[PDB]
Amino acid sequence: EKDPPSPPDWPFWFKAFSHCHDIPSCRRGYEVYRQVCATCHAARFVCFRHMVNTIYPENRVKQLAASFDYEDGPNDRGEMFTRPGNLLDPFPSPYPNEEAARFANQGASPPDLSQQAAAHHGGCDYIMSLLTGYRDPPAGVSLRSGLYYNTYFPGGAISMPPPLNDGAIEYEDGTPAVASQMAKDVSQFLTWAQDPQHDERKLIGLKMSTAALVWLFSISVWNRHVWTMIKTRRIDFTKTVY
Amino acid sequence: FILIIKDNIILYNINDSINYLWNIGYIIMVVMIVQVITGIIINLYMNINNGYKGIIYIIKEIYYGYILRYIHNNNSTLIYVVVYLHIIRNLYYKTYYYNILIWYSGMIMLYQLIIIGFIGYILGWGQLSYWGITVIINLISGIPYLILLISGNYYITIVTIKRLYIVHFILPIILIYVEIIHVYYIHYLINNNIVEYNVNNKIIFNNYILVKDNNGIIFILNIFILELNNNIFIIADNDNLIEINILVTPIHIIPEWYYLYWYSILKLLPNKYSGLYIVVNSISIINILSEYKIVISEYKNYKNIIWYNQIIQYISMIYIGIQLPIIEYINYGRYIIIFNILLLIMYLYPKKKK
Amino acid sequence: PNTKRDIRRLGSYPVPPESKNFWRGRFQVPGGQIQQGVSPMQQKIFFQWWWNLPTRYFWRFTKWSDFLIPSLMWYTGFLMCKNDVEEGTRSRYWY
Amino acid sequence: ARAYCGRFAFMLDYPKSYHPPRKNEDGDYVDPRTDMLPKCAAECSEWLTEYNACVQRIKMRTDGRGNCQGQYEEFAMCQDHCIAHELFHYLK
Amino acid sequence: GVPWRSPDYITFMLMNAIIGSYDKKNEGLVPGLQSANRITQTGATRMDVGCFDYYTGFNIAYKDT
Amino acid sequence: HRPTTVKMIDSWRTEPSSEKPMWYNRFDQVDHISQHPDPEKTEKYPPVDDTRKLMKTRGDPHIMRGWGEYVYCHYEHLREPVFPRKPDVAKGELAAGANVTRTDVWKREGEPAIQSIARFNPDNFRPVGYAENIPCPDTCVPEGHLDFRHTRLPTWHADRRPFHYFATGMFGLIGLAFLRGTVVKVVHGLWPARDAIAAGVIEVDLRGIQPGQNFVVKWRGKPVFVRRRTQAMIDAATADDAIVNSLRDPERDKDRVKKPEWLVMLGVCTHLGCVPYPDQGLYGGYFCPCHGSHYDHSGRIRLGPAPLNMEIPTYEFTDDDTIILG
Ligand SMILES: CCCCCCCCCCCCCCCCCC(=O)OC[C@H](COP(=O)([O-])OCC(O)COP(=O)([O-])OC[C@@H](COC(=O)CCCCCCCCCCCCCCCCC)OC(=O)CCCCCCCCCCCCCCCCC)OC(=O)CCCCCCCCCCCCCCCCC
Ligand code: HEC
Ligand code: HEM
Ligand code: HEM
Ligand SMILES: COC1=C(OC)C(=O)C(CC=C(C)C)=C(C)C1=O
Ligand SMILES: COC1=C(OC)C(=O)C(CC=C(C)C)=C(C)C1=O
Ligand code: FES
Repeated sequence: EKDPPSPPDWPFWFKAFSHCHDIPSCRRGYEVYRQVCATCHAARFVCFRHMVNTIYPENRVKQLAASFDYEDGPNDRGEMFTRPGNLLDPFPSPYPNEEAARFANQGASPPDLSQQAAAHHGGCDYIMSLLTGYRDPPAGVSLRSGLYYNTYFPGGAISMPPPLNDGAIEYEDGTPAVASQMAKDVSQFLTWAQDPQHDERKLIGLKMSTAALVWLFSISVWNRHVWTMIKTRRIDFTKTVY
Repeated sequence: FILIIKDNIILYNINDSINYLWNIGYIIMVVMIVQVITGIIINLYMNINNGYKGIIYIIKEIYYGYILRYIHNNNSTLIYVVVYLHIIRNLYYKTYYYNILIWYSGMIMLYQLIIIGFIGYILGWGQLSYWGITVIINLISGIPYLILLISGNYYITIVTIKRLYIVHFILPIILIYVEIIHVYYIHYLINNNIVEYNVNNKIIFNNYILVKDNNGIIFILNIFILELNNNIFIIADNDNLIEINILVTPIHIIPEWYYLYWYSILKLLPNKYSGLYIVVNSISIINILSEYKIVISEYKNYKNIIWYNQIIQYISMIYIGIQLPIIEYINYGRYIIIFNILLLIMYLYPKKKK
Repeated sequence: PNTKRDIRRLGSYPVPPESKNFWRGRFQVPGGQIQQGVSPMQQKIFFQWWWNLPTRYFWRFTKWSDFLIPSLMWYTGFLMCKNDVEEGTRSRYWY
Repeated sequence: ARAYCGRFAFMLDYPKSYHPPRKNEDGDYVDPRTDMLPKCAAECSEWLTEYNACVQRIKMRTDGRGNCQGQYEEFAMCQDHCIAHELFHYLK
Repeated sequence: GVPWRSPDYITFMLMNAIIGSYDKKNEGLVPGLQSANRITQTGATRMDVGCFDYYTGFNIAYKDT
Repeated sequence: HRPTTVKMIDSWRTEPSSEKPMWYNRFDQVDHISQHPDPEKTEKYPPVDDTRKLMKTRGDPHIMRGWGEYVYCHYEHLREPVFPRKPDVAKGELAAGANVTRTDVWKREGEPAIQSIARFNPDNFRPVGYAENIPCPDTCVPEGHLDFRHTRLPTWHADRRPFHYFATGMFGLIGLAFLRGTVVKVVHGLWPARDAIAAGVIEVDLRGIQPGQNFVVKWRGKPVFVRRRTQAMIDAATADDAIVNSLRDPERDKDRVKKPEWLVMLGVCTHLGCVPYPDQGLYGGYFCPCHGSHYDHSGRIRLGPAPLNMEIPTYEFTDDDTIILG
């Protein structure tokens, strides 16, 4: 049959050549991830220090990390202890192994969301579409308990409960908390998490691309100059013109 | 070597009537050097232990590591674009009729390149690369015990990566040596012109041809810089950023775009070996397309109708490869393969006299 | 190298080692020629690109029009296949 | 390998202004997307008629076989393309 | 070059003298390989055969060029 | 000649040229090459004004048949038979090569044989209409084509050297900037990574410590004991500060502590690396239980197998209640 429905092309700010990741949206996205997605997903490759001076100030990131409890060790007696989190810790993981996670989601495994913004065709658009793509099942399709219909998931039936409900959280900045906002914001944040160096890449790219154009014009004038010698010569056999 | 350089760069005479399609080769050589350098530098920060996390660690922790990661991936796409365009050119101007030795040296580099690329994507430890080497290794499953020797285990594992990585490190240096054998024949067996005959219109290389060749390479750089930093064209499949799970099969086990012409051949033919064999035919028959001719002519600068239908056959097969294995695409694709053979036969056959 | 008559040299001075390839591309000019030229420093270096612009693109598009009929047959086949795939999927599935 | 394909900003039709989401009688903000659903369904009426037809054809079948997922996925893809063109204008 | 009345004309005469002249068939008391003229000496060494069968400098002056 | 090959073979499907010439086989034969008409002094066919008036061409478009790519050419490499077909030179057919030597087409009735064979020199045959058709170019730049005469600048033009060298220089200016940036960024990647820098330097918050408490911070893989020292502890080390030179490793407490209240030391026994435990030993300092080394309240070895004093790490005080290790 056909491949999973292609996600629509959403007009995110960062899609233009000279545009950045909107930090205000990324901040709200962290809140959505921490209060909704984190219950079942983990971001193993996202560390708190990645957000310092980029999404949140250093003191704020300390408070966020300290809110969680991690298992460190061993101590001098060879035992494992629990400490508050630090800026060097990865984002907390809800389940200890993949088998524990699967046992808590009807056998389904909540994928790590570290690179999910670029792990599906459509990229960021796939996250926005998926989270806003839950619908009543098509006629003739009946879904068991714990199975929900979504137009963008391959197959149509996803084991993830519809995660975004209006009023689920209160944004610190006062932005109205509606399902579509949370989607736009968590998609933004996960896109940032995938490649936190996105803005450096695009600012240095801007300086390279523009410089390369000036470079093209210099080598072109040079090419035009030296080849004039060749392209305007006159070879005569029985004729002479000066 | 300075005298050698002067003989092959400064006092090297080339016809003044060549187009910009005679600059493609210069670009291959430059982009090839860039791929070796970037590869050696990436390896400074990553090895074979766990590529998935290693690529993440390069793009997030190394300073300007993102540049190295994306250049090495995108410059591969670029290498294969320029090479494939270099072949299309050589077919159009039939630059194999009198310079077969140059053509043979090039084909050797093409074979080496096709192995270098396949194995680089398994170094990323991604789902689509894990399950695409598991499906290409099982084509030599007929030769007894050979799969086990290559893989090093009964399933693809870190053991398979530790060994292919050495082939990926070393084979490019050998390719650079064959590039010298290629430039050796080109300089002895003079290059072909846009005109079928040989004319006294040659000019030195450094003062003219290198200035023009740089205008070309800088044009391509402008475009490659835009892709390198903004991904204007999707040249890398997204499913290689999914951690390897050996239990779940990817949505589609397809190669990278520059192996979709031989992936389709393998998915269209009904017998596995027939497919393998038709993939040998594609890379081998093109090396004897002037051998059976008997007329004093190089079949050059005609309308090249057969050439055009061949270039389109390649593009159309790449399309069928992207598509899922739907029956209607398989039937139409089998006709495109039958058509390629007839077009190839037309190149090969000598002509009788009225 | 060029033909053995073309690369045959009139002079007895030895071929310099750095000019081996240069003198393997020698031609025996028959009847003579009078080659002339002017330094690019005393010429217009971009005008000829403009002067030759229309004819260059006319003679390019007239040659590339040879492939029109081939191109149309291939696109007709592309459309037929696309529609055949869609109708086949709707027939196998799609109640 | 990457989340998005880059484009010129003139090709990226970003909302030029922001219209706040409507407030309900209760006072809770109503989802802009939910309000846009009926309007975008009308824009995709042709596919919706195809889906509605399927529903009635499978309703007649006296066996239990028959689904209309294929036609629903075409309608949904259409309704969603419509939403994408105007939803971010109501979102901060 | 320079016109007759140019202040630099004598300098150009001297430069013409420095270039000098050389003929393989009239080398003089000093051979080319050991000539004080730098052009002659380096030329006489090329390929162990000499790259100048004959050469001479020239300095031609007119009223305004 | 280089390794080369010619398809000079006896074909099974294609006839030799002597049997089926592919050229328009009408030639004019002369007694001596000088008797041929001169192309340069021969009037050519009248010029035309429309491409649809250009004369017709003697070639046969369908000279070759069979499967294969289209070609029009006059010649092939095929071998000729021992007894070639006699050419009809009376009607203008060409006689050259094998069809002259291995045939008797050259024989005349009464002419001396030496004279007869002389007329069949390949130079005595030229295609009909040769002098009226071959283009005799006088230049490679035909009238109406651009050349240096038209592109030459006016004699009052300004020097174009200064700008040319600006352009070649700008190619060098931008190139060198790209090279600097490339090289500098590659070497920069060898600098300790972002994760490595973060762990390396560790700021330790001294707020909340109580006098006499010892805490351990893992810094660069090693235990770093940070102990607030009570006045009794400080005085104890000060007392041994006078008995210096009676210690295995004579060091004064002032040279081991930046602030008397705070002792930051690496907790690695100098004997065999075991980690000492605080508030243990004979000096109430740090006792390594492995082999029995006793250190004082300043970390100086006072008894045991250990040879040296516990090392003082690189650390500064950011403020009064914060240290930075590294
Ligand atoms: C979807 C469509 C699929 C279609 C599939 C089939 C397509 C077949 C297309 C080609 C055949 C068309 C029909 C041929 C009828 C018979 C022709 C004949 O007797 O020719 C004599 C005739 C000689 O006349 P000529 O004018 O004097 O030739 C002058 C030449 O310059 C010669 O220059 P030279 O004087 O230097 O001589 C060079 C020498 C060079 O010869 C050699 O290198 C000799 C060794 C190789 C060829 C012969 C042995 C091959 C292996 C046989 C099996 C061995 C089993 C051993 C088992 C041991 C167990 C203990 O060749 C010759 O002397 C002439 C023979 C040329 C080679 C081909 C001979 C076999 C023809 C049949 C080909 C296969 C058809 C398969 C059909 C399958 C079912 C549909 O040749 C020609 O007419 C010209 C050549 C035409 C054929 C070119 C073939 C190119 C190479 C590829 C062939 C396969 C292409 C398709 C493969 C597709 C899948 C991979
Ligand atoms: C917070 C808003 C989120 C986000 C951004 C995502 N989820 Fe979930 N999710 C859950 C389960 C069990 C699965 C796997 C189901 C299976 O596919 O059968 C998923 C899957 C995802 C994906 C991947 C989709 C893909 O095609 O694999 C993504 C991108 C995703 N989720 C994002 C379960 C849950 C929850 C359990 C109750 C909660 C809460 C969330 N997800 C929340 C979020
Ligand atoms: C690693 C890939 C290769 C590189 C580095 C490369 C390099 C070059 C170079 C520099 C030239 C001379 C400049 C030119 O005319 O463009 C050239 C010529 C040529 N190459 Fe390659 N090449 C490669 C791939 C191939 C392949 C795969 C083939 C054969 C299918 C091939 C066949 C030829 C031929 C026939 C010529 C001569 C063209 C003419 O007659 O001038 N090359 N190549
Ligand atoms: C013909 C030259 C080469 C080509 C065509 C080639 C191709 C590629 C490809 C396609 C990738 C996958 C990129 C990705 O994961 O998407 C890869 C990975 C890699 N290559 Fe190369 N390569 C070349 C030479 C080299 C060389 C000489 C080295 C250095 C020893 C090297 C080192 C690496 C490394 C370490 C990786 C894994 C990191 C990565 O995924 O980017 N390569 N290569
Ligand atoms: C995943 O990587 C690859 C494939 O996966 C299906 C291929 O088909 C192919 C094509 C293989 C053959 C045998 C033609 C290559 C080279 C490849 O890189
Ligand atoms: C047989 O080798 C191949 C080529 O060279 C002739 C191609 O042109 C192509 C087609 C290339 C492009 C740019 C469509 C591919 C993929 C190929 O496999
Ligand atoms: S290791 Fe401390 S006493 Fe020996």
